[PDB]
Amino acid sequence: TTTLAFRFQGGIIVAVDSRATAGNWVASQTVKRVIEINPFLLGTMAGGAADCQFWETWLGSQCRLHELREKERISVAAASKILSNLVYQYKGAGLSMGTMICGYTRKEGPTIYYVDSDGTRLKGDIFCVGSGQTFAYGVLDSNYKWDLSVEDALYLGKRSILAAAHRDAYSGGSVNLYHVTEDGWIYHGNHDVGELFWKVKEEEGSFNNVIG
Amino acid sequence: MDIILGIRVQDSVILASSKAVTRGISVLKDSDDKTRQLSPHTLMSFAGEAGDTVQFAEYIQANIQLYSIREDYELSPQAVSSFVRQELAKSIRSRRPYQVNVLIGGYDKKKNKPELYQIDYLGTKVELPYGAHGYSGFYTFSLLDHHYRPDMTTEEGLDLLKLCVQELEKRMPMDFKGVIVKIVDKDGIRQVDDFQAQ
Amino acid sequence: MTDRYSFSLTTFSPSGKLGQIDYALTAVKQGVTSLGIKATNGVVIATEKKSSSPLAMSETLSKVSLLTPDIGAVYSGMGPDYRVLVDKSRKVAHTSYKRIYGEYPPTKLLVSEVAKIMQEATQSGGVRPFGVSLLIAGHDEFNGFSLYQVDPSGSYFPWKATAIGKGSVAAKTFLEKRWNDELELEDAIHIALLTLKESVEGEFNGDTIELAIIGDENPDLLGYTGIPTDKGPRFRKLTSQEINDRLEAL
Amino acid sequence: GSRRYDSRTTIFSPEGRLYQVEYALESISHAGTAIGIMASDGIVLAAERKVTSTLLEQDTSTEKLYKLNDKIAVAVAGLTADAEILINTARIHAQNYLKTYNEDIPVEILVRRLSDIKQGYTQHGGLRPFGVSFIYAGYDDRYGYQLYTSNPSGNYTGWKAISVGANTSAAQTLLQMDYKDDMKVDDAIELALKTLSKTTDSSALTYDRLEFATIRKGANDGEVYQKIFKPQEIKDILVKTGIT
Amino acid sequence: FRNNYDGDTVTFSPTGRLFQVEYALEAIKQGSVTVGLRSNTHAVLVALKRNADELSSYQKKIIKCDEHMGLSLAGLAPDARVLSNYLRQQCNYSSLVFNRKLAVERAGHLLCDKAQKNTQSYGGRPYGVGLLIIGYDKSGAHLLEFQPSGNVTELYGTAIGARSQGAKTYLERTLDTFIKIDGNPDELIKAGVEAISQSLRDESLTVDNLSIAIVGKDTPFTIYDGEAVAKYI
Amino acid sequence: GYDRALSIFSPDGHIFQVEYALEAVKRGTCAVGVKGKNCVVLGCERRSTLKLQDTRITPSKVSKIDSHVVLSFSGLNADSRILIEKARVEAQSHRLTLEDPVTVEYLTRYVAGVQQRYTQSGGVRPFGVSTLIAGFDPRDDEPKLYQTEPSGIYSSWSAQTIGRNSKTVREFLEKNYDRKEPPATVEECVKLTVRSLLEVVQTGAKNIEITVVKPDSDIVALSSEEINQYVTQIEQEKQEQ
Amino acid sequence: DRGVSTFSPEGRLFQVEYSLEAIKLGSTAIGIATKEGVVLGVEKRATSPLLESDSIEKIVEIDRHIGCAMSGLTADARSMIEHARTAAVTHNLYYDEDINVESLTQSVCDLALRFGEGASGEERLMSRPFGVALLIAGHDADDGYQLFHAEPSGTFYRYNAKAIGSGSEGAQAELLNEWHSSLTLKEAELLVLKILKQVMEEKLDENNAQLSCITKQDGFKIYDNEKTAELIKELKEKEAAE
Amino acid sequence: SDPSSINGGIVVAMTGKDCVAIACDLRLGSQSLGVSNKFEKIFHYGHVFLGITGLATDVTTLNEMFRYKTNLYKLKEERAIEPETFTQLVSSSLYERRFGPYFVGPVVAGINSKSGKPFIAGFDLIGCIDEAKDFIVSGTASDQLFGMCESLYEPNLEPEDLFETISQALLNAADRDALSGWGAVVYIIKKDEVVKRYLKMRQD
Ligand SMILES: [Mg+2]
Ligand SMILES: [Mg+2]
Ligand SMILES: [Mg+2]
Repeated sequence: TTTLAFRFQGGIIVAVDSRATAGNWVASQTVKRVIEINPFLLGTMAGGAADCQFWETWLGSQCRLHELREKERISVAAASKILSNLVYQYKGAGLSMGTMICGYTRKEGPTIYYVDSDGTRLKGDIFCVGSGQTFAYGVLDSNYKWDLSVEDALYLGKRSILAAAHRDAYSGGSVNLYHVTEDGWIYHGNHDVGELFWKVKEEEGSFNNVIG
Repeated sequence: MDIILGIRVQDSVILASSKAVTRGISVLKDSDDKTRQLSPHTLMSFAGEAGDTVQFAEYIQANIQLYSIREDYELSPQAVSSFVRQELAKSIRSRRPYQVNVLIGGYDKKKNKPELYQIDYLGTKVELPYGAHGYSGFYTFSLLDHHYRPDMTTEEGLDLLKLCVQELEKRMPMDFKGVIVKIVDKDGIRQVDDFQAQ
Repeated sequence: MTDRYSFSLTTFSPSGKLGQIDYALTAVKQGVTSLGIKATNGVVIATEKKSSSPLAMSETLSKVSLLTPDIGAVYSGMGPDYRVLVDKSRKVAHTSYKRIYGEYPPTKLLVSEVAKIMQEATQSGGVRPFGVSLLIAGHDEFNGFSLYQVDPSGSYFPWKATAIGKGSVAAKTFLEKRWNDELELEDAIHIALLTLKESVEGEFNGDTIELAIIGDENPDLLGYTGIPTDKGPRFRKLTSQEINDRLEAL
Repeated sequence: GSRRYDSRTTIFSPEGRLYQVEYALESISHAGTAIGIMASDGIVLAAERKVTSTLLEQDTSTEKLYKLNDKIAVAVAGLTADAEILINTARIHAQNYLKTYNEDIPVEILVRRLSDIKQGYTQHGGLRPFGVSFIYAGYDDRYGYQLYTSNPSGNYTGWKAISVGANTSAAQTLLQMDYKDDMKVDDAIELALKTLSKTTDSSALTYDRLEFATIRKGANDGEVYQKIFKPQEIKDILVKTGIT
Repeated sequence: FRNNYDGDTVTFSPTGRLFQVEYALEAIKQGSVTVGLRSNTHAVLVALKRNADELSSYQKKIIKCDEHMGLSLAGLAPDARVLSNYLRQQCNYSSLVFNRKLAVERAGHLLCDKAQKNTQSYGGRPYGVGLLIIGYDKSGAHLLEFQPSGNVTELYGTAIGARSQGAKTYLERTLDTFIKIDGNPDELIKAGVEAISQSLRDESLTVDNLSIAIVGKDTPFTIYDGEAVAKYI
Repeated sequence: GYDRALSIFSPDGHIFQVEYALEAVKRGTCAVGVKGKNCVVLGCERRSTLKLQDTRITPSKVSKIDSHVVLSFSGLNADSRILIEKARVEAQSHRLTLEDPVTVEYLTRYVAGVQQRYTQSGGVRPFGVSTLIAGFDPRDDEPKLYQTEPSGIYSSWSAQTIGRNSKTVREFLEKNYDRKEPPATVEECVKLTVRSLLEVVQTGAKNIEITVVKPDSDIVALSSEEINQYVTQIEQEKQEQ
Repeated sequence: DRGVSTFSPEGRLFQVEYSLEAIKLGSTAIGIATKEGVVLGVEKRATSPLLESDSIEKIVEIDRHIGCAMSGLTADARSMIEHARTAAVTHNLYYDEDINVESLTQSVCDLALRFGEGASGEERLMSRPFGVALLIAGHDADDGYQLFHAEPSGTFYRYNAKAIGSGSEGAQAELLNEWHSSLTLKEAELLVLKILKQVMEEKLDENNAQLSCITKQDGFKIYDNEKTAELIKELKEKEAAE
Repeated sequence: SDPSSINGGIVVAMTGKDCVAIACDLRLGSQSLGVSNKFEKIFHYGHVFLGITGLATDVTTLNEMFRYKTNLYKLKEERAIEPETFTQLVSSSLYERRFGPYFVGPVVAGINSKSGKPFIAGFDLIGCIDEAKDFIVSGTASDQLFGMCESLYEPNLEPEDLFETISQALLNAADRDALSGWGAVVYIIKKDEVVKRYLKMRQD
């Protein structure tokens, strides 16, 4: 699995792969690794599927409750901490999760919080998580600029997942992209890695060693 | 473990704390501030187990902030540290112990003296001129033992921490990505933004 | 079912009076007389054995009780209430002191513990106060000899001599005249016998009186030899004959 | 059912007053007067003993003045036994704070906590309140000499001079008359004693009927000294001032 | 006299009466009428629903407890909800644990015991609702009448609620006739409606008014409301 | 174990205990709060039944719930302490979980919620306290002032007063406070407040305590002297005529 | 004294009936159900002119598709709203759908008789019934637009239009005559406004009354003062005709 | 992993002619790392001294607990706790945590204010009392101290001589223990006066 999220001029880019494996068995090539918390917040799934899926869908509920009570949109800082604090309550029981809580609020701007089952909660600009993280970080770090366009940004994220899907045996299937803006997130499609690899190869000239 | 150093000079306490957060195979962040202001004249740095570290520090801050308001007063650094020690000493025989080591640097407005307290995860508190947690002391204490003087200026302290950080960067195996340094004195707590090269 | 009486049964009346405490003190007033006299080298506590029938065996009912080897108690009021207060006092002497410090508590502190038990019966939910007043006499290394009175409210006070119960007013008066700070224990036993004689209606002898002293250490009542730090209990109940011998020197 | 026997100790009267508290304050007004006077260099606590006699051991006695700490003491007006219950919880709180912070507990913190306990008996639980009023005399590094007072309601306030118990109106009037902000302890002693002497319900103010304490910072030392006067010392100070 | 002996259910009067329970029985008497009657194949519940104004719905009186049992209520509705819930649970436990359908006689026994607990302890209050329970178990068709005192009785037909006595008489008369309506659901229902229409006075039973429920041989407890009761007026 | 229903409905639909709690408030010293364009001022009268107090220590009538929100009240002093302590804890708990200090409405809704709970829970009596909570939301500049009462009801006010004689001074504010030109200055806001208290306190300098709360955690308690300067200037816009 | 869950000789629970009396002293609230939405309007009733009227919350959102109005001891409703909101969100979590309006209502009404002093049956701690009534209105796919009146007795009825509060007997009478199966949202808003106007002591303006509606398309929305002023104006004119 | 060997340290108490002595080293370390050279292990509640060796967090906790308990004792009893009595209090306090003990080795030294008899006692971590008439040793260099004491000790020494004895017992025992040293302190206790002397010793 490879999931990433990065902050820039026009919001946040969230890109993830969609493979799930049980040992060497590829259980699914169509896993949804971005949990649509609500129309303004996104969370990435890494670690235990149920754990992430369950607690982030729960997070969505706690976020809706807050807004009903306070009549104001929940900040990413507060939404992340709800999950982070819950996860810390169960510390040692065995939950497994590495997730990015992404949002763009008026008060904070584009915000990403890395939250894991160890109880760590970190605010940052770029985060990759999963078995393929190292591969994604290579592409990201060398091409990331704060002034990227929403088109190039979407491309960088998509390419980073591809770098990982190629090399990491546990990542692949397809890439799911999302752009997070203040008025909410906009989904930028599901791209099959089979077809995306070849396109990128011919247009970019990369992956020279692969014959095709 | 992260790097946490503190040095009490004549009129202030300087805490230097590493900037990296490493999770497994990758360095996740290179700008982490491992410190919480407990009161306007008391700062605590911390190092330890992943989530426990911040959870503990934020719990202490909340508790000290509450006292200040109920009482309209700022506890002495010695009082804050004793409170911190008792909390750590409680968890040691708890269901799941906090594994956090802290350094508390505070300026006592009443005695008019800066003070540094070192307390490990077990609740072992000791007041010192300089201190550290984990392996940090292993490389730096020889330097501190040699060059330290009680009447040092803030600049002399900073120069010494720099030497300490240089030895750490030369012989210590992990890249801790530099340190964030903070000074605690009569005027409060300020972050020295000039340490990457001084 | 269940003790749903979680509210106080003793509450303040408009005049600031604690009704149940005043009524308990009245119960104490109708009880047999008991007194205690403190001498230079001892204390004597005494009371009359108001046997409620001649078929009863008066010896099987002790009104003067040992709380610790150096502390004794006597009362005036409701006997059963005193009996349970004695059990609780003997026990607390152990739980709050001997099992912690390895020594028996000093008189004032044991007194303070009984008093607390009585105060709580004055405020806790669903109980009425104890209808007894106690005179506790004892000795301890650092304070010497002492005599204390504890009332249904839980208030306690130290005395040189005092009397409680039926004729306590007259008796407290006889005691004020006879008492001075140079009395040896035999003299206090004497004055105790005299004071009691006036409160006692009928037969006055060693089978109708109960007296005990807190005096010198009694090694013959220890039960073992060999350890020199513990020299024996200072509490000793006078036997039927020991009282008679003193009544003849009236 | 059991509702039948419940006096309902925590209800408001139609006028918004707490019945039991008002009745407890009435009980208190019958207790010997306790006076506290705060000076620039110490505090004085004086109290008149209730229910005495020629036979009571005054030497081994304490029914009005109790040490809560080496720097804090209280004077009690009301039911002695209720007072001892509270006094002991105060003694423990003082030690809990010392253990936690390694500093002696500031006076107001101890006072507030005690009052909060009294207040509790006022709003929930169904138990009668404590029929006690306290005068707290204490010292700390933040405010120096302090004197506070708390009553059954759980309200507490601070004073330069105050009294609790019987004849408060009279005593307060006399205090407010002869009290001066720059008083010295030796002078406060006299005033406290003078005041009791003029408000006593009994014949003459004699030593055997008093308890007296002062908290002074003797200039030839540093630690604050709490002195609980012994019988003969009360007799001595009673002569110098002029009551014989 | 009374305010001395009617403040709690835990107090017996000098004549041995339980006034709180008797007052509970009164709430039932001010509730809308409901009839129950059965043959040897089906059991029907017919109930006149009541409204508050002419701008509101008509409060439901029939509750399904399981596929083979249900009841009609009269009195405090919140209480019927509490007791039908219990019945639903008890029915469920029988199926889950023993793979057995709870017998009506047993349901009645269970209801009685639940009601009794509320009449012997202080602080509580009796239930203030009556229930007609019909069902079809291993021994056939059943109709039971439950009263808050804990008394549950098995009957051929009955009715409870205001003016219940009318239908109670019609049924008591028509017994020989309805006890034989085997294999003909609609007839039984019609007898139930005829019965219930003897306790009317205010208005005539309309399509927003009537509620019927039937259970039997090859009929799982089913509730007919409004639209589907048209053919029975 | 004690759970007797102390607050219950009586025949006419009233809950006496709550109504009697209000009566306790009616007996407490008066508290007033009025808001300016960029400030809120809280004024309180000092209980004058007894005098010879040590002003340094005595529990102040206005209490900081956090660096930016204060609460004053009228009623049972002892009860106020319970509410104030709960408020202060919730204030720190909010900073810890939401990473932002409480808004004034939030803090109010909390205190009021506590008050209401004590009106329908067994074994407890309502708080004989009404509060005035004022301050500024984080990073905002619009002043806030709310009032809560024993029933747990709460709402915001341009100016409001509670406690003894509040009916009277409420009348003063109703025809001296204009929402078109709310006291555009700390100085004029304070004056209006004192004016209102002067109509009740009866010529007393030390008898009035004023607390001024401005944006961004700037809260100050005017000194005995700073206020006297106001009473004086006030006895002028009354004596010149 | 006499217990809190005691029945009267008529078979009515004393505390519930008295509860109903406290509700008769509260501001009027009216809800009208059409086939384009349900309108909820309430009388603000400030106790003095220094009160900032916008802080009077008597109409609250329960969920996007459910809103409610209150009348009586309004503070009592806070815990009720908390429950209703949590029930709806919780239902969404467990079932990935919107909770039916009847269900939301029923859940709220289950709280009602959960009062008493150790009432042998279950654990009901609340020393007394609620002293507020609620009008719950919303929309769900199976039964469309619905308006419910939830009382402290635990019983709730569905209504085409309903008024609660001080001017209820009068207001309900008007509603009885003006409601018909074909009202429009705009007509409903007008009626609510008219009837509130009638029973209110003060003269109705946009600052002492509040309207709201719930529609399938936009959900529950509280009408801001400007939208209502226009509607009030539109009323002055429609009435001033004949 | 051995809580009694993490921080290091030793305490020894000896009795003399109308006096007692209790001494300790000043090291606090973390395994091999010396951390503080100012960690005193001898505390006193009135005229009763208590030295405690072992895990430093417990040493600190116990001092705080005994201060608490002796403070309350003084208030209730209106007199300062005696050595014999305190000894019983320590023992009962340690055994209260029988199955989750404090990893310490307490040592009590003092003189009874009424009888004047010198007193010292030692305890294991669960409270067993060792009331010796000669000496008590505790710490990571307890074997060494036993060796030193068994040879160096002789009964009834005067304050001035006991000092030398206890000091040498301590000093040489510490120099053969890796986890002890870095300074030392000796208290010579008499009925009326108590003298505290810091010793000069190697700092390795
Ligand atoms: Mg050893
Ligand atoms: Mg060594
Ligand atoms: Mg070395």
